[PDB]
Amino acid sequence: DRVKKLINSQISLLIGKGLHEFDSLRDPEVNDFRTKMRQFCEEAAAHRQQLGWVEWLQYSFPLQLEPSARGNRALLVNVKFEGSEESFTFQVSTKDMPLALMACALRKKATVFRQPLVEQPEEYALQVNGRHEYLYGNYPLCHFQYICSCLHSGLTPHLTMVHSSSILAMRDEQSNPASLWSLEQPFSIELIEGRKVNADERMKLVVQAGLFHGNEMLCKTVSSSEVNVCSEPVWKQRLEFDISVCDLPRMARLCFALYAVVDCPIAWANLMLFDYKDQLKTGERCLYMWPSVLLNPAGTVRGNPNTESAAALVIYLPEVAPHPVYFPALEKILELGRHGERGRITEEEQLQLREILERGELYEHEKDLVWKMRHEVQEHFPEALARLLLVTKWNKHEDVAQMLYLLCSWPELPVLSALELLDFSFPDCYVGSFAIKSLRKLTDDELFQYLLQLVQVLKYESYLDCELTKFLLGRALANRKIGHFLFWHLRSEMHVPSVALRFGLIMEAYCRGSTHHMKVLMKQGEALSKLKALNDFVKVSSQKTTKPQTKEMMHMCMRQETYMEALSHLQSPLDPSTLLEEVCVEQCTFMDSKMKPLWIMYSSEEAGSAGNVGIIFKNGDDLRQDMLTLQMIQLMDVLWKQEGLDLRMTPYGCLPTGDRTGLIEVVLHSDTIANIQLNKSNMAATAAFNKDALLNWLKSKNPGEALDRAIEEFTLSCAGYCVATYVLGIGDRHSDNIMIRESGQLFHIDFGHFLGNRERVPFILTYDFVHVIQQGKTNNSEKFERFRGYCERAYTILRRHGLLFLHLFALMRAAGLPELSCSKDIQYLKDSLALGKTEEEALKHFRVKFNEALRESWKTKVN
Ligand SMILES: COCCS(=O)(=O)Nc1cc(-c2cc3c(c(OC[C@H]4CN(C5COC5)CCO4)c2)COC3)cnc1OC
Repeated sequence: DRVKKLINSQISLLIGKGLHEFDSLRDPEVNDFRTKMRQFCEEAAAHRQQLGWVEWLQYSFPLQLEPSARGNRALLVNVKFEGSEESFTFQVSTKDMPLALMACALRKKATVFRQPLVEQPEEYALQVNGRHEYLYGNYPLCHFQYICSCLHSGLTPHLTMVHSSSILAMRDEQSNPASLWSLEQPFSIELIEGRKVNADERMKLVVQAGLFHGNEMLCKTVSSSEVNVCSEPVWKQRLEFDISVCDLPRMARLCFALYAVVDCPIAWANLMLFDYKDQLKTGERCLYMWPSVLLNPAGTVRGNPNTESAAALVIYLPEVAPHPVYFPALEKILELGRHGERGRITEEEQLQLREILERGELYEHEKDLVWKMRHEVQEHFPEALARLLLVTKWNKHEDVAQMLYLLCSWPELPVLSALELLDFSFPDCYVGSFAIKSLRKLTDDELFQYLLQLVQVLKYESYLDCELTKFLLGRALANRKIGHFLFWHLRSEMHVPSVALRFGLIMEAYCRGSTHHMKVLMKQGEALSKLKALNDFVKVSSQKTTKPQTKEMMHMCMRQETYMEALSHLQSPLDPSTLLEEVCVEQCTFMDSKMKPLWIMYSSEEAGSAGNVGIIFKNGDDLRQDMLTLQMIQLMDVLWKQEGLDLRMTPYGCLPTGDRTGLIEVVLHSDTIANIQLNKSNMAATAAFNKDALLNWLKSKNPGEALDRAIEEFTLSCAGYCVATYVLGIGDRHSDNIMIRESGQLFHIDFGHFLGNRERVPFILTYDFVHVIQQGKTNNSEKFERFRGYCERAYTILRRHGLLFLHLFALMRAAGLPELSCSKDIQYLKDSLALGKTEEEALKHFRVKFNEALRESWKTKVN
């Protein structure tokens, strides 16, 4: 009642769109989605409210494990009990399970409190101090990201013994409140007129139209007559396509493009021929067009919401029957496709078929063999499904039904095959559903790794109520970390009108399933809102006065009650495990770059040294490419680690949150190469030669025996970053966008240009880094060639996963990133990974590239 109303207003402020606007559309598809998804999400909320206490830890604090541990040494740990002022430090082994550490902690408590305890270690979980992170399960301590991280930095793990009753009180606190195949006539539409058309009066107006099944044409494109340029052009002409109404596939889309001719692009618009209830569309349609930047089949199938300014093409869909006509039900489809001729071929053609199914464009005769032998593709080459789907004639209902019959008894495919099938090249809904079925086996860790791409896929969907939305919602409601990033990936695109309805509707549905998480995300939004206002202040102030003056005023503004309250005690949007507790106003500042990004520091007494975390708030730039590049660098690190190779990478968080707005994770104890190379006097790193500065800095940060492992960290990370930047074509690399951690770890920042952006980016070897790798010596081939080996190993591991990078980048094309919009961009990846060559041919080629980069480094070594 009063709560229903509050939650509704809270969801509205959270998603950045009033719920009343969904009702105002009076759209039955929108109303059905809201009803269906609200129900689906409320069932997940009820399922969760009754979860066991370990299951509720699996939901809220999913395990953060080392990639090499998915599916021996002395260790010092500090353990306290919940709300106890006293802790206990004790030696454990890296091979010990959390349970042994717990039994240890419980025996200590029994002896200090002089009483034999009722408690068993099974009734407890271990929280990482001041973090929404927990250690539980039968995994050795070294398998946990937190422990493993503490071991490299030499830090002592700090853990809190949390009872099951405490966890069950968290679960209770966070509770939700109380017949077409008959119609043989050619496809046709009436092109009535246009409205609000703005163009050069010297020219004429033409409407190009085409029927598509994804990006493939179903027939040849057709064009209207040339009508004189005016605000309201009138055609009233029938456009006739070469394709029977019975041949129209379920996912057929009618695409329009309006242009001015003497070409000159003005606008475009698409629509689905069948609705969400499978009915073949009849009557008049007003298409509110999107301004063009020749047809756009990949474009959205919903009209431009800016009705007041947008051009509108009025069309008529004919009543080809006196009663409604729905697309045949699956039972009628299987009944038609059931009957086929099983292909029988020679042993010679059997080797030729094997050759092409294991080989990727084909010749016509090669496509006919695949289609002839489709039954054998199902039985002996099921991973060749995508190649089979590409030869299927989508403009012939008899061929489509035969394809669908084989697909409905097709064995589930590996995750890598299923990711390829979500591409827009496979637009059929049954293929789409099959691809989601083979993706249900994804682990939460795999799903997390590919979520950004699966959210981009939502922009290729033709209808709101889809298998991918239910799958993303179900997985979001089952894992709080998936939930968090699903929300932010959707929320960050609400300023984009083509997606605002889809995205707003999914977030509302999500909020229905988690009232508590909605309130938690609102706290995140309240902090971001304040940051925007604070950053606006800084942008204006930085142009009018000195930096000490702007920094002081920034501080006074932060010191206001409203600011101190909104900016404190929130989960980080960059990582929900990270708690941003007390903002340290004195340690906050801003950068000197164009957008004057804010540098916000936090502290947490409960987390200790681990609670000292920073975020960078940046407003003015599109942060989506930075996020993608960094996610690709993190994926590389995961693949390398799975082959036992740790190149000591720094894939720091980067998250868009709003319109040209986002956060970047601060890596503390790091400085740019440019700052270190300044070679300021009265510093511990002051050098005799500028080439010594970076090694002297490493020396002051790592005294005595520590220097040796810092040079190794630098070498390892340098090899990984040399490989990452080359493979991804990261260019415009200089001293101010390369950083170094005190540990020796090198890392890259500011990924605004990738995939060659257009020039093939050569491999880069910088003399200042070769100097450190060589331990400051002129000649140190032992050290240098050990670095080349790290580079080669890293490169050949990525190649073996080349299809994964290709599949994920192809899915990203949906995002609309200016540097990832066609085949030219994916070609850079195919080239840089040398995927068309053998491992020997590719490795030899990488060596030609690495050697060319060494001779280039020698042009600076000569001086
Ligand atoms: C278009 O200009 C690109 C640069 S930007 O700043 O505008 N934006 C940006 C910043 C960062 C990034 C990330 C990290 C760090 C970092 O350091 C920059 C300073 C910070 N300095 C301390 C002294 O007070 C602040 C020390 C010297 O380096 C920067 C450190 O850990 C992670 C990444 N990407 C960016 O954009 C996409």
